[PDB]
Amino acid sequence: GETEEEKRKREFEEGGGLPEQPLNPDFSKLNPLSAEIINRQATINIGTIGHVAHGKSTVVRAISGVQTVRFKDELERNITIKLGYANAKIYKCQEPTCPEPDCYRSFKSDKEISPKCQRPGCPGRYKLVRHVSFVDCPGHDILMSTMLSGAAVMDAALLLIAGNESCPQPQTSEHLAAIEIMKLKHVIILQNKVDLMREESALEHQKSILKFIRGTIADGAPIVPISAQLKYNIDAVNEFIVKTIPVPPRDFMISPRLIVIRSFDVNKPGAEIEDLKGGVAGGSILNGVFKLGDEIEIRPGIVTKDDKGKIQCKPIFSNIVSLFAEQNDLKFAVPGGLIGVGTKVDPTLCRADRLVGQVVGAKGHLPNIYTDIEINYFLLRRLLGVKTDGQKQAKVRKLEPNEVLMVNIGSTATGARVVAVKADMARLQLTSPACTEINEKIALSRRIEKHWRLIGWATIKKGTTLEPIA
Amino acid sequence: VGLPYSELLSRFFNILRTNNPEL
RNA sequence: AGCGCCGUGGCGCAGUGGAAGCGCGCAGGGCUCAUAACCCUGAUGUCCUCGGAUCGAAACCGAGCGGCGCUACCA
Ligand SMILES: Nc1nc2c(ncn2[C@@H]2O[C@H](COP(=O)(O)OP(=O)(O)CP(=O)(O)O)[C@@H](O)[C@H]2O)c(=O)[nH]1
Ligand SMILES: [Mg+2]
Repeated sequence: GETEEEKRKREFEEGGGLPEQPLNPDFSKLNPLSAEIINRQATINIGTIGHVAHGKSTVVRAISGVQTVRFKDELERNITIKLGYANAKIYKCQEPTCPEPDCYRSFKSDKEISPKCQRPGCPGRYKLVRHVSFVDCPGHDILMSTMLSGAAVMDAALLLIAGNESCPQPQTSEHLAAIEIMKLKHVIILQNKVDLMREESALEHQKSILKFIRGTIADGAPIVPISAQLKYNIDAVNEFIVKTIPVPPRDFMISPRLIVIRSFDVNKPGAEIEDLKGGVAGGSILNGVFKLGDEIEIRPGIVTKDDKGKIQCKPIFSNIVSLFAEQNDLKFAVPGGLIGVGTKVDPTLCRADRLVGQVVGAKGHLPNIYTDIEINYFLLRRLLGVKTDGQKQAKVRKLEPNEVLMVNIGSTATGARVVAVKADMARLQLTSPACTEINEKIALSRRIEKHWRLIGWATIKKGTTLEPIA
Repeated sequence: VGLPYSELLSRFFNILRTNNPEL
């Protein structure tokens, strides 16, 4: 006669709960899968790529259980501009007797260390191998900077293909090539529709998907039949994530940095402002451990235009108040994931798509803002995303001086003008400020068929610096 | 190697046949 | 989540501080040899819940039901 909530409570108590992180742990010995780290933070960022109207948030929800908002009335149904997120934990059964394929089970972040095994007949307990964060990416042809920024964030890929539709989906190929651009090679192919399609169509679609990916950079990509609503073949997904995808080399030997993609103003309506919260910027830490209590500044920050037309860049110093990750406020931040940094940054600064694609650095470093950048660029032979009805997919043209091109340096979305075009090198003038940290793998897109279309890749080799104003 | 892909497909079809014999 | 807006007689509007409203609908009747036009009378209301002051409240206000416009997804 025990209520379900008290049952979940005794499960949480028996599972060990969620222990608080130590205030100052020895950071030399902390590996990304330590109990102090992995029980309360995701360490690998997995992103879903696919064509529109195929279902990516639903798949992650079936994996994890955390919903991806889907806000803004009009965007409740069609497409979402900003990235959708969900927390997932990979729990593996410790009992060897139960079959390996169903040992894996993906749970919400609200779960404990050692939850009971839900298979009928198994008293054993699960072990949390790793927490994984899910950076969902828009899969539409208009929103192109967002998916490139998400790819700059994410570390593992899940490609989504429909079964009953046409095999050579161009949006998926564009996404796959975009991931190929930035030194990311772990992609898992996931067939969304398996219930509504036949047995021989299954082999036909398998063969088509195999034939598509033969000459691209990724060669050994696994394929898995999944279903977003039937809630099946989820354990094998976690198995593939565990086995195929390792942790890229990332430690604390590197200087701290941040890359903010989403802005969040914490201003609860109706309640008195005497009890208010700060401004939260959603940023990935690709390098450097962060802790409660720091001085940090965004480099481009305030972008003002004077009476003479010159652009003045005021970096925005801010004292971080908290580092929200997973479910609980943490004391140390584990790099290699999106954490919500809540700081004293003015709430209006975090309201709209203002902190979208912007680099941030802790005090003790000086990232450099650039206004004219020298890039080295390489192109593909054909455009990706165009549906020519049976004729020679649009061939890529060579660049022209004084044209606007969307030059996505990591997460930044910049419309640059071209100054000089060489065979491999070019110079870009940016009215929207951009910053340089080390190399910053860049993506390039242009405009022919209205909406932006990817063309190739670029890497910064030089630039013209603008000193931040104190 | 897509050999470990047809197996999950077989499992999915078998689950469908057991759960939904009408289809 | 909050800020402004609202509450049919079937419908859109109007007064709402003294008790059931207009016009369009529907029914019936009149005019015409006959129809439409025109002219009369109707039969339809818990004018969204709980309450208040008041000889009075759909109406004036408040502890809420429902739906819009707006800020807008507010970790
Ligand atoms: N029959 C079937 N329908 C599915 C499946 N997966 C998703 N859908 C349907 O796709 C529709 C779109 O869902 P949604 O996840 O919001 O699309 P989206 O991926 O966010 C749009 P974009 O790809 O551009 O980001 C849903 O109605 C869902 O029922 C599936 O496996 N089978
Ligand atoms: Mg989305």
